[PDB]
Amino acid sequence: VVIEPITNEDLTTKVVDGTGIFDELMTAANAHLSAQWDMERITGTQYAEV
Amino acid sequence: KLSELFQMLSVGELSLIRTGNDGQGIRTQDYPKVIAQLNAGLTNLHARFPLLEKEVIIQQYEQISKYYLRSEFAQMNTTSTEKYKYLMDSPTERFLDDVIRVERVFDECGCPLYLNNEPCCGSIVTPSFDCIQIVYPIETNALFVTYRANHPKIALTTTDLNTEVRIPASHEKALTYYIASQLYSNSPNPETAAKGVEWSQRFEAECTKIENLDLDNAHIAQTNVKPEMRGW
Repeated sequence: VVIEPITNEDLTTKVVDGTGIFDELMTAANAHLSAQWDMERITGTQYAEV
Repeated sequence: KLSELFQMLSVGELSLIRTGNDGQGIRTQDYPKVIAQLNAGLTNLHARFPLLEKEVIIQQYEQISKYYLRSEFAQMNTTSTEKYKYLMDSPTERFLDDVIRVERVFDECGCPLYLNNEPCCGSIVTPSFDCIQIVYPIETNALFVTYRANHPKIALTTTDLNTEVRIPASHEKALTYYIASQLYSNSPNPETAAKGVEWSQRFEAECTKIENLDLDNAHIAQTNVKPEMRGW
């Protein structure tokens, strides 16, 4: 197997929809948040607060 | 137009809520939700203010004594199979079920008649919320009922955004605050329920302001005729 170095770009791409691990985790949490919010269960303020 | 109202709701009032789509326009799937609330708001404004008063002619038939204020008995509505259509509608005045309160009732010549008067056995009584009972109907007569009218109801499945919302620009904010209050009050979240209550209070403040300024020429005094009636 070929191991790759762990660089800064593997954690954060410094973009909201980045290719990093933190960015992907944010996108995944935002997916659940959007799924809940599409059913008028939370307001925009609570969406941003969570 | 309905497009302008939808845009105004999307950006500015229904902003931090799902129905507003983050200020990019109301989605084509949430129309039957803003339209249902818009009909309620228009009905509230048209019942609390005299924004539209209309008359309807009811032709009297020999065998009919209870006349219902439904479009099924209209002269222009050709889709109904009713044998006798006593409502006398015209291309100008169509009677689209937009009746909020039956105020005054006249005759063919133009002499006012009593409404809901018990001692006078010549008065037009109102049995139900949409009926007109004529105890003495004559085949050669016609009524001239005048009522406070509602905005032509916008169908829940309406997709054309060119349907015009006929309200004065002064009541645009009142209607928008009412829509925001109704949409914000559905959720049981205390934080959102407080915002819904605030919108309701602001709507009731706008209505109070318009009442205080009488922008619709509603609370205007009339010439006193009591001395003439009393014989002074």
